[PDB]
Amino acid sequence: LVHVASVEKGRSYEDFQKVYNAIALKLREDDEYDNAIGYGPVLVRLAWHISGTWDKHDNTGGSYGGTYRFKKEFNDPSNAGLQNGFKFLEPIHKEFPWISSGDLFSLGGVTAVQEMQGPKIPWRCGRVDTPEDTTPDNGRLPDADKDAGYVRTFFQRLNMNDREVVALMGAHALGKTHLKNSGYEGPWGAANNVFTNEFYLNLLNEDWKLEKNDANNEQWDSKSGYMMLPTDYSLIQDPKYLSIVKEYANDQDKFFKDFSKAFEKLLEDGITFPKDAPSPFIFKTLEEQGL
Ligand code: HEM
Repeated sequence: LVHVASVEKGRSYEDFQKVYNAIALKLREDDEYDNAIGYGPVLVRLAWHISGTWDKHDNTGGSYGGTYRFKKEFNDPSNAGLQNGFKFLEPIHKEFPWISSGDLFSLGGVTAVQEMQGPKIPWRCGRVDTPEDTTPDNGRLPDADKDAGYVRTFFQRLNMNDREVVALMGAHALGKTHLKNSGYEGPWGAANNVFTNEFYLNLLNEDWKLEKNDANNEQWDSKSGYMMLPTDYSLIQDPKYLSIVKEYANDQDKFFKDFSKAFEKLLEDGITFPKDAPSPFIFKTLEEQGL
């Protein structure tokens, strides 16, 4: 399987910037969502989920084909709760109907990070919608009740090394778990809709208590009212993971740079970009445009 990226006929950067600005204006406006957390977090998660189905072995899955749009994928249990991000994006697509799906889902993730004060994430257009039959089967997304070994193994299928995994994970500073969706309940920290290294700090600074929740699953609870999934916790149990955690706990810039790089890679997995494809775009935030 080869997935060549193909630019939406006749579109340029300015075309993309507009889709970006629309998402952003919308994020700004719909701030009541999930108790005033806003849709940032969920869009970030969505871009990760349409992208995490990839399989470096056979090149199936990944962001390319925008298959989330199909029932099989859309209804994946691991996907519970993502429908709200989709719904957020729907009208945007209606306004900009020539954008491919995979392009839109993934751009929402970039927009979300950047508008939530994260680092700039270069992004590339060119994703093409594929047929319903290219929809990966459910079961490719990772479980949360596991450990570092599982985590390592898992991310390996997506070609991510330890450093990439710890970087990516710091996105857990955003949003929160919801019982009805995954069987976990609680936020990982305090500034849940602003992008910072908070995740590492909490994991290193709080006094976590293992407990079972109402769904009868285990989670690490903190006095401050925070939580950590077993997979989150596993990062301090592993020697290799732990020192990277420490590093991010100490240097938010390092964290941002590594995150940026890992995130793009994650969203660009499985796609082939011809030599004549345009360079990646770096979008301006609203604020940079004075809007
Ligand atoms: C070990 C791998 C992963 C595990 C098992 C996992 C598990 C989870 C779970 C259980 C949820 C909460 C769902 C809910 O009840 O609404 C969650 C939410 C979240 N995930 Fe992860 N995750 C992992 C990887 C990632 C990564 C790589 C990213 C992005 C880079 C991501 C970004 C987020 C975001 C921002 C949310 C909050 C969503 C919201 O507030 O609705 N997670 N993840």
